[PDB]
Amino acid sequence: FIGSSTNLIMVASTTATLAAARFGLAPTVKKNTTAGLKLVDSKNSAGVISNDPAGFTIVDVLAMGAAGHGLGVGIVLGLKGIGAL
Amino acid sequence: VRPVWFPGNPPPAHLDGSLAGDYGFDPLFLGQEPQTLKWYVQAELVHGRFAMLGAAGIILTSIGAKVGLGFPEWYDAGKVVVEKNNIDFPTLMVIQFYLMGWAETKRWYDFKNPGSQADGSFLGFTEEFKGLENGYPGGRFFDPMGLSRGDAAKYQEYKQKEVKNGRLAMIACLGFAAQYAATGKGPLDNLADHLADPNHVNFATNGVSNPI
Amino acid sequence: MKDFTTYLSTAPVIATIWFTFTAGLLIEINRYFPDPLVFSF
Amino acid sequence: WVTFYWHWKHLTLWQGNVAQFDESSTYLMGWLRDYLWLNSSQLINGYNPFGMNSLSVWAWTFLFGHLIYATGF
Amino acid sequence: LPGDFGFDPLGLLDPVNSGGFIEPKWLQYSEVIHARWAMLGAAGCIAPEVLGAAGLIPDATNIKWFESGVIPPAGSYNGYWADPYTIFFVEIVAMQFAELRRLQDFRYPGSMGQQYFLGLEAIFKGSGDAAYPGGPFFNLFNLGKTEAAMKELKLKEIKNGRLAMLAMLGYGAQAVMTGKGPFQNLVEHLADPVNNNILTNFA
Amino acid sequence: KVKIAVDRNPVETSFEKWAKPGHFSRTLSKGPNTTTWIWNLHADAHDFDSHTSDLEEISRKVFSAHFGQLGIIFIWLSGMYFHGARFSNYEAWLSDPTHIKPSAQVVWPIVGQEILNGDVGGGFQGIQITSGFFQLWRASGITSELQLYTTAIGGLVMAAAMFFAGWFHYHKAAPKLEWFQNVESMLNHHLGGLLGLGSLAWAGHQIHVSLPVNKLLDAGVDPKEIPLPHDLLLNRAIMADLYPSFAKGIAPFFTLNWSEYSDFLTFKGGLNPVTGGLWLSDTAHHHVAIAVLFLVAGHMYRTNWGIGHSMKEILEAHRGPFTGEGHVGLYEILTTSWHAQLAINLALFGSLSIIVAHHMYAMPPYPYLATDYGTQLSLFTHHTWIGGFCIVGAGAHAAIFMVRDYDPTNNYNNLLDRVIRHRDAIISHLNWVCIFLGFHSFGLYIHNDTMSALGRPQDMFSDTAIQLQPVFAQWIQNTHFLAPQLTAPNALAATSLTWGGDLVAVGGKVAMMPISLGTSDFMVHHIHAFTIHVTVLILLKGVLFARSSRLIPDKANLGFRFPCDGPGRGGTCQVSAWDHVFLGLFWMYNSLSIVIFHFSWKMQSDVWGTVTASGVSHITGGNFAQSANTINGWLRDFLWAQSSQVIQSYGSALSAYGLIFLGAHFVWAFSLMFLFSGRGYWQELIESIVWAHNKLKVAPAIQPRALSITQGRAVGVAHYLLGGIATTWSFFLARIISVG
Ligand code: CLA
Ligand code: CLA
Ligand code: CLA
Ligand code: CLA
Ligand code: CLA
Ligand SMILES: CC1=C[C@H](O)CC(C)(C)[C@H]1/C=C/C(C)=C/C=C/C(C)=C/C=C/C=C(C)/C=C/C=C(C)/C=C/C1=C(C)C[C@H](O)CC1(C)C
Ligand code: SF4
Repeated sequence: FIGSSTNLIMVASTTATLAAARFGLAPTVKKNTTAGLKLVDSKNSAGVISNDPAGFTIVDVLAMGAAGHGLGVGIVLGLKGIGAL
Repeated sequence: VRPVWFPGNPPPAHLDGSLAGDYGFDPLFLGQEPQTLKWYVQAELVHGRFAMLGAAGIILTSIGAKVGLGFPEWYDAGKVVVEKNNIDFPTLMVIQFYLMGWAETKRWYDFKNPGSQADGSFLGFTEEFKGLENGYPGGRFFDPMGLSRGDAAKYQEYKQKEVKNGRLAMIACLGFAAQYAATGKGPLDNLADHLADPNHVNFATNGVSNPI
Repeated sequence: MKDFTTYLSTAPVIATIWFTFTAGLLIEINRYFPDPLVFSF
Repeated sequence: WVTFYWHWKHLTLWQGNVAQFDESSTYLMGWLRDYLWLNSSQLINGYNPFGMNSLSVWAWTFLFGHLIYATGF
Repeated sequence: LPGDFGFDPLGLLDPVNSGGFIEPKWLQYSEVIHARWAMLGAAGCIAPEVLGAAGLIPDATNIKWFESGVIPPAGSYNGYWADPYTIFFVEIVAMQFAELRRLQDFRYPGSMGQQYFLGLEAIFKGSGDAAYPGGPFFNLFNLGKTEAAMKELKLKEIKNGRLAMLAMLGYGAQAVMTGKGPFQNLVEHLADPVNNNILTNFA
Repeated sequence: KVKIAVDRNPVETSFEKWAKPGHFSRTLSKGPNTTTWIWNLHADAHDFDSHTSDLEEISRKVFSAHFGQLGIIFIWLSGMYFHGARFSNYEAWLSDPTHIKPSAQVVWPIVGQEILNGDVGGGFQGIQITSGFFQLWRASGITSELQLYTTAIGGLVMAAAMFFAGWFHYHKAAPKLEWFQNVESMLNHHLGGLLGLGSLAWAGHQIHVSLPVNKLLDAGVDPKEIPLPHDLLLNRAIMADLYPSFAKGIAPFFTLNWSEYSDFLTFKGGLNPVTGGLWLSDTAHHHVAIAVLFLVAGHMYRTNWGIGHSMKEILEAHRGPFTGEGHVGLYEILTTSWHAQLAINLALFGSLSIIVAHHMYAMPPYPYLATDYGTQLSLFTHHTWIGGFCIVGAGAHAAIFMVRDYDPTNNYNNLLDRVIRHRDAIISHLNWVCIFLGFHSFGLYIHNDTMSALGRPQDMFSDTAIQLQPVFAQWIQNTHFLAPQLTAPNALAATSLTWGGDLVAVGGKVAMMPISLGTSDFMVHHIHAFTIHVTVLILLKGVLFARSSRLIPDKANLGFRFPCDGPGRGGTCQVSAWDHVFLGLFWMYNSLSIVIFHFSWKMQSDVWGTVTASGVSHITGGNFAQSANTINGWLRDFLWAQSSQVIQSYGSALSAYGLIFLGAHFVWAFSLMFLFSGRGYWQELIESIVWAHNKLKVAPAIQPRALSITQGRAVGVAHYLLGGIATTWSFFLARIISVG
């Protein structure tokens, strides 16, 4: 089953979300979306200690992994809902 | 320190150790008032004395019952003694209330007024119905051998022994009651049954004790 | 324990206890002596 | 009370069964069922989806009273 | 203080405005107690399988750890000297004495060397700390005898305990899913690594 | 930074203050001198804002009180499961649900009450229950009385846990304020944890116990031969026998191949034709989707990490041209006041209850529920009433927030301010629409009455004469009946049978049949709309005119509860918001009485009845479309015709209802003394009787005083509601237990 079609969609969704967050696009723990979809800094965190030039956490892994899996389940069950895959 | 019923907790304030069998056991604080504690002292002593006497009765009658003498077991002796001799039940109960009421009322009004019955109202008796302490009515009738007025420290030892044996007897009679309710057989029969197979005859096998 | 007894000495508690006593007494009399209408005895 | 009482005693007299009064007059369900409920059968049938008869005006007054009364509250 | 690894993101070791059963001097004590019971239980869950596979105990035993009689639906063993209930009453009474006295040492430190307990009194004095009593019996041999070595032994106790706790959760999860022993799982996984995993055993 | 903040041992534990009644307030403490002081002791017991003036202490109080409420609920549930276990005929009911009526209460053989023990079937005697626990228990899979007894013991244990928890959190570990003021963490944990994980856990229980056991019970095997549920957990192959998807285990779930779970997670629509309830596979699928939805919704707010929303930002971003500054300042209102929260939560809670009632008659979820008529009527009626009371409570506590905790300095130009600033337009138009609906909705009935009495039935509003058709509701009815073919392609049937279609009959009786809507329905619906608008008028007027009005410019300084401001300026009786709540209670009674009458008669006329294989013979023959346009129609065909069973119940096993009927009337008429009269007269009469005691030296040293004005009114409305609702209760239960 590994290497099949749903695998590609799930890996693609998770890599897309994680690489979008780490590369300064998606809202992370540090950077926060405003009312006008603008990236501003966050306040009152837990004071994380983790080294990454973006300022990455163990929370964005969980967050963007969860978003990746929701998005991927949506896409897979949708494409199986149509009939094309 | 005194030995406490629960090593580590300090004893309550109203219990000191002047009493007999004082282990500081009172979680609900039922004896906080001194008069209430005094009354409960008398209650514990009386229950203990009837319990000791009763458990001796049960054990001796059962010993006579297992060996082939023809004694009934304690849940049957009332029926067979009332039935077998001639005795009418209610007249026996009424005479019980007569005598017990007389003596017990004397005790009650000796508690209310602590030295009142030593006046001479009863037939002629003076200072043989005067109490010694709370619940220790020692005179010529109740301490005929005369142990209370000699060897005072040894007498305190006797007080301690009385209270301990009384408490043990109270829970023993509770044992007889619940044991007969569970197994439906005589108590020393249960002792021999458990003594024959200890690992497989106990409370965890009746199916009535633990319904799991 | 004194304050617990005083709490038992308040009005509604004693009303509850005493009305339970009176109600139970009448109920027992009506069980053991079923259906009394007249006294004649 | 006096008029309910008089009216029912004379209804049972004029119909014929004084026994109904002397039995059902001693408990309030007797009044509610045997006076208010039984005797209001021809009243509220003063008009229906099937027709109407003489006592339609009374069967309209009978509701009129309630309306005034409830406004009174 | 042992085992402090800079962890705790959820913030439970804050002394400020703390109370009840969440405080530094009870959560640490709970960690060490859980660690000790977990070490003991882990070795106990493995031992019949490894001892029976090496041929040291007979085959009446060598039963899986959830089939001892803990879960009577999953399988019991007749051959104990009594019923498991008769065992359980003994367990109640003995553990009652032990755990209850331990509690009394926590609530009133040092108060376990006064009242007569068959002369066992110099043994139950405890010490300043509550999770490391010591004495002549809890510390038979004087292990370490100093301060520079004591922290090392406490730290090793903690790390082994944490490893044991994770291991015991593993035994529970595996016994739920695949329904076999832990040593059986080690044998099966060391046989075929790619063809035996957690994801192959999704059934 | 959201965290735990708890204080240690704030209030010690002693009986000392139990012997000192009225210890909580400064006014009450000094001891009685009149009999007003007793009623003041009971009136201000839970007024937690009237002991102190600090938020933290009030919050701790309400927290522990919540624990007390939960504990009593657990004692109640434990009682219900115990009485089901020991004093019922549940197993005899499982053996044959039809022809054996549910009974769960047994009375003692004393003065003659033993005639109340009815012949409920199954070799048992007792009082028929309509609470419908038996259908609930069969829906959960319970087959034995032993499991009920175990559940009872568990409930009692949880109750003791709750009371201990309350004691702990008031006396030993009491939280600080800023524990409470973290509403975002509370939202996350409630939405995720409580609702979501409860749904997920209950889905688990259904899938692993309730689906297979009910599949066997509906298959026809008697309940004893059915395997115990732990055999269903432990043995996979039995589940593989029942639903073959389980033979593949949990592999389909983790590889997104969910289509293989189509055996126990379905989407079929209507009902179980052999049972009369919903399909349990739908129910399990439903809770699974609910749990996923709520667990997704629970990660919305910011607690400790950068992700998530803030409530203040969301509120302050919404402001338009017509409303000035918008929502700026509602967060400070809704985190520092408890009465505002109680208002919102009671509102949505009560409305939720009424929706529960409606869905619960329309789509019967429990097995063998729809053919037990009494259960249907009782459940709908009960939830209707609870909803009504809760909504009136919402009105009352919104008023209390208006009086006490409103500060205009923190609240300047704002939605609340602007609502206060055009209350006159609001109330005037609400008054207009109330009068409009009044004239039309009730004058239609008066007109039909007049025309039907004047000899001309051709000039009245009916189905054959001048017609008023609810075209909108009929169109929506057809839309949803057609939905499974265009706008719901994957369902096999409609969501209910009231939208149209065929008939489901269980054991000769009708589970549900399509409901038609005619002219009588039009008129009664507008009656409902009318009474609802009137109640809204009263309550909203109370809220808006709680601080001040043109009549009284300083009504705020008199407080929430006060009787008048004298006979001056004409007379100012009943100007507090409290009296608006009072009159609101009366109108709530009226509106809900009409609602439950509508339901009862409509069901008895168009839905229920027996399938005699000669068409359908309903209970009352289907007279709703012809008679529900005349007040004479209601008074005759409903009240006079349907009371024959409650008035003739004497001598049978049903006489308790025919005896509580009259008592309900008595209390209703007893309320009128308190409503009509006034306290000066009673004060003088009580004074004369006090003289008659002064003569015989039995002067009470506490002083007899008549009730205060507000208390007299409150007692009046209490007796009024009690009598009316008890009458309706007795009537409904006697009727539908007798003929249903
Ligand atoms: C339902 C409402 C509620 C709420 C909001 C709280 C909130 C709180 N309680 Mg509390 N409590 C409650 C109910 C509640 N409790 C009840 C019902 C009891 C009686 C059993 C207690 C007994 C209790 C004690 C004895 C203590 C608290 C403490 C606390 C505080 C810290 C809790 C914490 O972080 O521990 C985190 C919680 C855990 C690590 C435990 C999680 C595991 C347990 C078993 C709970 C599992 C719950 C879950 C629903 C079980 C599902 C069953 C399934 C697994 C089969 C906090 C103020 C503590 C405190 O004041 O310290 C500051 C404290 O000492 N509470
Ligand atoms: C997953 C965690 C969780 C859960 C399950 C709950 C559940 C509940 N909270 Mg709650 N709460 C939480 C987190 C949680 N809260 C947090 C984090 C906070 C702080 C911000 C609060 C603050 C809070 C307040 C201030 C109040 C509640 C209240 C309630 C109860 C609402 C009554 C109801 O309908 O329950 C339905 C009944 C049940 C579901 C019965 C199950 C009850 C058991 C005990 C499950 C409880 C789980 C427990 C909270 C976990 C800790 C246990 C403790 C031993 C450590 C409900 C039991 C209200 C209440 O009733 O107070 C008592 C209330 O006033 N909560
Ligand atoms: C939330 C509720 C819930 C719960 C409790 C369960 C529970 C279960 N489901 Mg399940 N299920 C659910 C919801 C739920 N499900 C839903 C919503 C669906 C629909 C998608 C399914 C669909 C489903 C299928 C299709 C199947 C199950 C199965 C199972 C069982 C085995 C799970 C498995 O294979 O291992 C999962 C592994 C675990 C859950 C790990 C457990 C870890 C343990 C508890 C830790 C203990 C450790 C501890 C230290 C031990 C102490 C040691 C010492 C003190 C003694 C298990 C009883 C399977 C089964 O047996 O069928 C009958 C199966 O075939 N379920
Ligand atoms: C059955 C008795 C009754 C009636 C008819 C009313 C009527 C009314 N109450 Mg009401 N009320 C009552 C009992 C009643 N109440 C009781 C017992 C209480 C105590 C709780 C209250 C408490 C109460 C409050 C607190 C409020 C009302 C309000 C209203 C008005 C609502 C508007 C409306 O429908 O008017 C329309 C009028 C009718 C439906 C009456 C019938 C009209 C007929 C059908 C047609 C009239 C034409 C006529 C025949 C022509 C006259 C000809 C003649 C001159 C010859 C209305 C005047 C509310 C209000 O005024 O605000 C809107 C309001 O706030 N009442
Ligand atoms: C149901 C209607 C009803 C009833 C029962 C009464 C009853 C009474 N009225 Mg009247 N009244 C009414 C309607 C009613 N009124 C109305 C509508 C008005 C117009 C405003 C008045 C105006 C009025 C005035 C102006 C006066 C009275 C007076 C009286 C008393 C007359 C003495 C008497 O008969 O004692 C019999 C008493 C009773 C039958 C009361 C019932 C007691 C019950 C049976 C006992 C409780 C049973 C049980 C323990 C309850 C348990 C429940 C538990 C939760 C507590 C009496 C209390 C006069 C008075 O007090 O003179 C002394 C007086 O001055 N009333
Ligand atoms: C750190 C942290 C941090 C943050 O802040 C927060 C959080 C996250 C919360 C945290 C975490 C936590 C955790 C993870 C925990 C875990 C735990 C566990 C697992 C335990 C176990 C635990 C476990 C345990 C005790 C166990 C034990 C066991 C035992 C004894 C056993 C026994 C036995 C044996 C021998 C064998 C036999 O045949 C059977 C029996 C008899 C049965
Ligand atoms: S005292 Fe009574 S009548 Fe007078 S104004 Fe006040 S409420 Fe009205």
